[PDB]
Amino acid sequence: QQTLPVAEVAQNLPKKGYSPFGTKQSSVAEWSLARLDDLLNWGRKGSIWPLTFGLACCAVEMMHIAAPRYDMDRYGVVFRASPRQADVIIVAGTLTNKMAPALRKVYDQMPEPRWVISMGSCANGGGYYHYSYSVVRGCDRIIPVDIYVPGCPPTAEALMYGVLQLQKKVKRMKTLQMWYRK
Amino acid sequence: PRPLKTTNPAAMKRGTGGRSSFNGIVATVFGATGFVGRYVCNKLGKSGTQMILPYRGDDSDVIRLKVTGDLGQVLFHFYNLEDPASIRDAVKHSNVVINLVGRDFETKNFKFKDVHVNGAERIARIAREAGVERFIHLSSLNVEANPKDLYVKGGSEWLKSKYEGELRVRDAFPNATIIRPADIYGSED
Amino acid sequence: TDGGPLDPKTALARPEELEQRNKLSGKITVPTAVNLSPISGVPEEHIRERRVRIHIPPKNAMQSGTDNVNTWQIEFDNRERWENPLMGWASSGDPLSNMNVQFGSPEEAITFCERNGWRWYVDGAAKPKKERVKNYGINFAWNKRTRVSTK
Amino acid sequence: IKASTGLTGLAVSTNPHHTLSALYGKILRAVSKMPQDASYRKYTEQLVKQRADSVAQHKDITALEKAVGCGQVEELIVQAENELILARKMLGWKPWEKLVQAAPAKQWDWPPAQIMEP
Amino acid sequence: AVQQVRPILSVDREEARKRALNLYKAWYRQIPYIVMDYDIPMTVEQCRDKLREEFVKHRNVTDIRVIDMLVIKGQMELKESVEIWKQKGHIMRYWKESQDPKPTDFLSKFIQGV
Amino acid sequence: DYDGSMIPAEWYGWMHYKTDLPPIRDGCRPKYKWIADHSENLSGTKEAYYPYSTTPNKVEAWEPKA
Amino acid sequence: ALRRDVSPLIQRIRAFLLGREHNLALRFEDGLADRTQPQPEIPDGPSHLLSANYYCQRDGRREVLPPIDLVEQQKQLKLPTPGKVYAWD
Amino acid sequence: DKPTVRQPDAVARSHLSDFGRYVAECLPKYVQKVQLTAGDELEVLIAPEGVVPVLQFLKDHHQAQFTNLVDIAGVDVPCRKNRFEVVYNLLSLRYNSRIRVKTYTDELTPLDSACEVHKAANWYEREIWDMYGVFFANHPDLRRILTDYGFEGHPQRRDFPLSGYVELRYDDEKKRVVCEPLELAQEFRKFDLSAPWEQFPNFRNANPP
Amino acid sequence: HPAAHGVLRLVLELDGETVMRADPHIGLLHRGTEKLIEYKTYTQALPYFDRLDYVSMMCNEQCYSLAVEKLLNIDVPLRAKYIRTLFAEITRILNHIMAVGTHALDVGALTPFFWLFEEREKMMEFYERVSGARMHAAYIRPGGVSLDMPLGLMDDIYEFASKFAERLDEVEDVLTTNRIWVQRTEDIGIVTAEEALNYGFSGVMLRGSGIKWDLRKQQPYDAYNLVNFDVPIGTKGDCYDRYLCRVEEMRQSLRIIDQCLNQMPAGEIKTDDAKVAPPSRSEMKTSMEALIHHFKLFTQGYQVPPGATYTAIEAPKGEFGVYLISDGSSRPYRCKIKAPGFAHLAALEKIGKQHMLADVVAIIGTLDVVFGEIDR
Amino acid sequence: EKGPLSPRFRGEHALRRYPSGEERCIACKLCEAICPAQAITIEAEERADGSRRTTRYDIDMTKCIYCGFCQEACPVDAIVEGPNFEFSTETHEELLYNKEKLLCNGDKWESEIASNLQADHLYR
Amino acid sequence: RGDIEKVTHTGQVFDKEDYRNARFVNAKRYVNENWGIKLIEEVPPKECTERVVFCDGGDGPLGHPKVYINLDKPGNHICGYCGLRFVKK
Ligand SMILES: NC(=O)C1=CN([C@@H]2O[C@H](COP(=O)(O)OP(=O)(O)OC[C@H]3O[C@@H](n4cnc5c(N)ncnc54)[C@H](OP(=O)(O)O)[C@@H]3O)[C@@H](O)[C@H]2O)C=CC1
Ligand code: SF4
Ligand code: SF4
Ligand code: SF4
Ligand SMILES: [Zn+2]
Repeated sequence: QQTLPVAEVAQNLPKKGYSPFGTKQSSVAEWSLARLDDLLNWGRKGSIWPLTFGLACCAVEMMHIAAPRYDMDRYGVVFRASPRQADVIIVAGTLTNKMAPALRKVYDQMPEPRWVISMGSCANGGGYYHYSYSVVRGCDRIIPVDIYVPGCPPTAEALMYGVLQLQKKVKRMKTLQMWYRK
Repeated sequence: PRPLKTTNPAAMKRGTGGRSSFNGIVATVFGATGFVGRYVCNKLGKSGTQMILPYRGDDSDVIRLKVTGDLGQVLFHFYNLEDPASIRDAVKHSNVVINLVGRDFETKNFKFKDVHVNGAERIARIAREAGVERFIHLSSLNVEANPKDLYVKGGSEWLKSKYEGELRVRDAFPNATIIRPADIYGSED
Repeated sequence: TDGGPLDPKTALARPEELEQRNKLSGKITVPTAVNLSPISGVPEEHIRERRVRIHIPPKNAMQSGTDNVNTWQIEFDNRERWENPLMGWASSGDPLSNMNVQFGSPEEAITFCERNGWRWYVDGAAKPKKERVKNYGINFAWNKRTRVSTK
Repeated sequence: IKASTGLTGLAVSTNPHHTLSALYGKILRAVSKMPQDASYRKYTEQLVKQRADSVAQHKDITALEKAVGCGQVEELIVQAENELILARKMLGWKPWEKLVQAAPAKQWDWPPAQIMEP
Repeated sequence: AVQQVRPILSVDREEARKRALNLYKAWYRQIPYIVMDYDIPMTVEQCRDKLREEFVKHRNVTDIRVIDMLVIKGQMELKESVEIWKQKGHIMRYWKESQDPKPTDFLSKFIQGV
Repeated sequence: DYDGSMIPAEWYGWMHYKTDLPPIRDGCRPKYKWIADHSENLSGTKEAYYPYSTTPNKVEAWEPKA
Repeated sequence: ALRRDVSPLIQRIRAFLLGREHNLALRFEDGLADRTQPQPEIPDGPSHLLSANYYCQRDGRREVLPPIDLVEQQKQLKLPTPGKVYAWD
Repeated sequence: DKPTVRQPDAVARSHLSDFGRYVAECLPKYVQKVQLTAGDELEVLIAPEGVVPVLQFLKDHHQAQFTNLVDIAGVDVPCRKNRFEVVYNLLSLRYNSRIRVKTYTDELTPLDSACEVHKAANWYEREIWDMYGVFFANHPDLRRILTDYGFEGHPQRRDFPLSGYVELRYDDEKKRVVCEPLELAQEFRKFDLSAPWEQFPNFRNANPP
Repeated sequence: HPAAHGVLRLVLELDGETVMRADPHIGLLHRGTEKLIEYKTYTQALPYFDRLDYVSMMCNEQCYSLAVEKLLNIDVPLRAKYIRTLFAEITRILNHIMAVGTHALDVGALTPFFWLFEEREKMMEFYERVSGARMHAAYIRPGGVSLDMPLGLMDDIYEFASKFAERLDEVEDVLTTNRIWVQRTEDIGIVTAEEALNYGFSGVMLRGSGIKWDLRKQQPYDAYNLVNFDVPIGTKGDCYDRYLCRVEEMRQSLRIIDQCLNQMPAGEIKTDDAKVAPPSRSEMKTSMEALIHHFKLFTQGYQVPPGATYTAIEAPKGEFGVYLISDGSSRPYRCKIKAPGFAHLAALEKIGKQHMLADVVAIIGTLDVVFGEIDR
Repeated sequence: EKGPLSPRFRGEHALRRYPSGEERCIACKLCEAICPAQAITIEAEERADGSRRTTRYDIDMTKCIYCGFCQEACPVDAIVEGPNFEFSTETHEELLYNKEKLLCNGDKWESEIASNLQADHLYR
Repeated sequence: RGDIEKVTHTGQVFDKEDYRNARFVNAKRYVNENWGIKLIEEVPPKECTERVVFCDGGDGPLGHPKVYINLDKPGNHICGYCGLRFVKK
């Protein structure tokens, strides 16, 4: 595994910079799109609206992320009810067969760009009920998953770390910069 | 009697055919994000195929295909159609290559010359170098050596490129299969 | 009975409804050889292909205890398994292969198998072990070969 | 008079002495119709006398409840309203008869599925 | 080899035959509503065949009690389909569309493997 | 790019209040030669993990050539 | 001094609003117990004795007997109630 | 004298024993057997027809007053001929006691619903029908309560595979979730947790024929 | 729908806004828990009960632990009782905060959710500090709890309790006497006493309507013998008094902790029997018998004598019972689990009849249904 | 700022090793047999030097429930639930740990695990 | 890259023609470098005088179960658990 740089070696490395695309763009047009691409990502990154799914006993720890101790809202994360206004879905709990068509539909109704987070073992791979006769073995069978948060339930910080991974994943989208090459 | 390319048991057909099975086919679907690709990829995923899905754009478009297959049976590989070093990486382990790359119109970076004839040739030429056993290509049904226009003064360029791309494919990969559809439909079409 | 009001439902019911209320109390006769395959919900494909082996679980040769072979059992055919492509686990599409049920006698086991439409075949019940003498004194015998050279 | 019963949806009873007396009177008539040897007839007939006399013996509901225990007078009525239903219903079932269904073999055996050696 | 038992719904095969036909009525009446209220590819004629095809599955059933149970379960689905509690996916579940044909001939199965 | 996962295991306990003693102020820390330097959680990266079976195949196929 | 709390004036104002003297919910290092504690010396059990401790007496599993049949165990050998009356009212 | 062994509650045992006999006289037609469990809990084994009568008797009789019906548990035992057993757990608030009533039924034979006596059994009976497949005659509207719509079979019978026969997946051709024959990446690994040496000798000779 | 808690599917029959019929379609969280238990050793099945009634974590274990003990016919040490009883109350205080916290959100009030979930966060540090998990402790076990409390925990348990009265008062000021709160609850969902008994009701639903019943008092099973506390009763059987009962239960539970913390003795944590409870690790490394028993208790588990039992407790939601059957093997033959909410939801058909959505949403909260209980 | 936690916290897994460097695990398979989720798969073989050891040790973190029974059953403390709780990935496959991944954690987290065991073993 | 062809201590590696290497084109193959077979081999044996000695893994309750070894034979003797070697001279 790639280990972190030592202090002395890191003592020379240049400051990272904010944009993951750097300021090394050859042309003006490319550079403007790169900077303009950051503006989109800065927007979507800032305000990520979950859907308030809350299926099973991960759902309780999905409340304590909104509790004052950790305060999801500090990061611009605001819970919402309608899937139209919701941007992210946190599938937290055991997605049984009876639910499975309902999650698919609710996910479909969510407008793009939509990212899915899988909370806990139940939604990751079927978890403790993996072999049950009425459990979908992981929600990735039904909807694409963008971040997997392990745990049972994941700690509140663990989910917070998951959300920040989604911000970083959002931060590095190349929606515009890849249109130029296309 | 066609020789068996490799006798390693791990690379042989196994199972009942469900998602956990294995066809012994390691496909590479160029242009899986398109309209046809959504349906080709899913049908492969049913059988148990392992597929590499190169994608030129942002991952968001192609991430939806991960549901089609099973764990470890779908892999994405960013690639640029012009760069052959990118393409070799995605075809150096495959038994089958499927070329669903094309466009109904031109772009600022890709004219019909670059996509249908030069691009498709590059995918086929690289495939032969790697040693892909099979290859599949798509082309229009009305494809002709020199198609005459009917209502638009320059409306036949798309077919001209398709015909020329068909030949170069057969030039680079002589045992390539060619399927010539006509007016495909059925959703997202 | 006693004065207390009569039930409106039975008191007002037409004679026809009381009659079918009687024969639904019924106690009709039906044959005892039945097949519950239609209602058991098994996929039809399994019922046609998979045999069931009535048998006593085999005693563990590496132990002397026996109270784990005091039952009859059913185990289905040993259908295919294969290496998992990703991690190499064992994989199978054989739900019934996981199965096991216990019974008191083969007659019950056959009765259960017939009632569910399974095809069955019984392993020969182990005959009760013949009596063995197992005397101690013969280990020290005057002219017989049973005399032990060790101790 | 009790201000409130203390239980939601249970109303204070006017003349509980009369209502109980009628109910116990009705029960003994329904029970009378049952065969004499029926053990149920012997018990309720014995019981209802012990409740019935206390209802007439005491004229103060608070004293009545102590004399009988077994809850408030309102509940005493609620109980009495049941054995009418039971006693009436049971004149139809005739439970005193012999066992309707002889038990099957091994139907109450635990642990199950063991070879039995004759 | 006969035994005394408690009937389920009917006392005679003729009554059982009578009940089963009613279940066919109610389904056959209901197909036009199911097509409208479910976003599914199948048409009325196709579905009306599926009703015929499956009532034929239980062709050899003889015991009245078994026929009663099939009609109890058969009726339960119809109420769950007369209502739209069953979702779009469940209705099409009667066709097994996803599962592709498995050849039956010996030579094809052998080549395909177990 | 600060992450919660950049904290090396030396200070990790002190940072989550598992102990009141920083690594400098405790001598119970080991210094084995096989310990590894810290690393981030590397996901969506060319340096990420990917599982693989750790057992060589068991059945050997007969070689006709020899 | 030791607590990061708002100025004296606001504390009076906050105290007035709540209608009661306020105890700060937030936990401070001084109130709690130290996170690195001495190690424990958990006591033994009643049956760590070195003698007269035969399992044949202490054990409970081997003392349970099958269900008792009430009707027969008389034959081989105020009205009754399930238990003691309670005033649930 | 020995702390580990649980101390039996004799006073509660004494009352249940006598009242256990009491039921046997009042309901000879139905009560097959009465037994006091090792947990000092009373069990009343009744014939299949005596469900509604016996339940009514316990709820309405002065001495019983088992007003509160707590549970209806179903137990599947393929060994027995009437494989399905149904257990009612009743509570008597006035007398502060619990009693159990058991009955047995076959795959097909219906079992008289007790919604009347205690209409708390509206859903419990629905569950039993769904999980095991025991039909309850005269029920208001019997219907599956737990399993999926159109789920075929009855999962909690011991003769039902643990993982079921069919999984679910999303098929982008059909734009809906589809059911396929089951296919597990890793099988359920059995473990043979069978002891070769009997440990509880008290039950070796129990239950003579 | 947010108020449905992601499981419930009420197929309402709306005549405007008033509900004429409610069909609680259940089973969206059926995970065949009770069939998996039939395949798992008794110890391997303990985590399943943390999942049932997932807001009352250590209360479900206690029900399972008590059941196995009755079949095993063993007794727990004195110290373990107090630890159990202490954590039963802490769980009860947790659960009622969720009920009050969740119920407030359904009505619309927001602050009580956050003012209480701040205390809830502190409480689940004690779970984390003894068991190692903030939820699903898997701490209570048939032989008694699995580890001794950490040194110095009890000081922090006191510190939380000493301040918890103030927190509950502030929420009470904003909620109890609020004119709007009363209107959203008063006379909504009336449960007459004779109706409740017939329905299998229990817990606050039973005591909401004036019935004096509490299993801790009637059928005590732990240190509840050795403590004294009151029981809240409601006369009107509506949502409002039931709400008051929950708040009052949180006061009394805070009283029990005052007695547990002072009366805790010093002694062993597990029952001595190493054939039911694993032996100490230090003894495993040293003595042959300890290693054999450790080996067998974990691979094969312990043998429970054949029999059946029904134990129940006063779980915060209601009466939580487990009808456990043992066939003499290492695995349970069948484990039926009473969900206190099962009876409660069966009665939703009538209680909320002739009411509109704002009332039905209120009723759903006061039924106090944590799904997973209802869906085994 | 983050935490607080306690030394008993159950998190990501890790195979420890002796101070010599030799792996502690001896493929006794108690952990596999007790795992409620059947999340553990072990295949053992007589090593070249003749020591009982694993050629395979896989944990399916999407099936584990972080119960902690594995670390209680291990007779040699080979498997432990390390302090780490920040290991969310972007792919399902990366959540299936094989022995090399588990061993790497046991080296990255060695210092902190050895400190938790010392401060906690007496209770356990 | 290098890691693809590296052979793990358990002795497994994908053949250069095996397709399963495809999974590593966008990821890495961590092969642990601290092979236990060599580190234990590095530690020298312990000379003893008594006829039988015990190894407990070195740290009592934090080590492995106490096992006793008999040193009568000439060859240095390995501990089953920890792999340490003992010898009498
Ligand atoms: N009606 C029909 O569809 C018929 C089929 N065909 C041919 O079948 C093929 C697939 O059909 P269809 O799905 O409808 O086509 P689509 O336009 O729907 O999708 C084409 C795919 O090829 C990719 N693509 C296009 N240009 C490039 C490029 N320069 N470099 C890399 N990728 C590129 C696209 O990737 P991305 O979108 O991410 O940029 C896309 O995934 C087409 O080539 C078509 O000519 C022929 C006659 C009729
Ligand atoms: S993963 Fe664990 S905590 Fe989350 S819902 Fe499943 S059992 Fe509950
Ligand atoms: S923590 Fe529990 S579920 Fe997870 S691997 Fe260990 S034993 Fe298995
Ligand atoms: S219990 Fe410990 S020693 Fe045994 S196989 Fe598991 S990790 Fe290895
Ligand atoms: Zn050693």
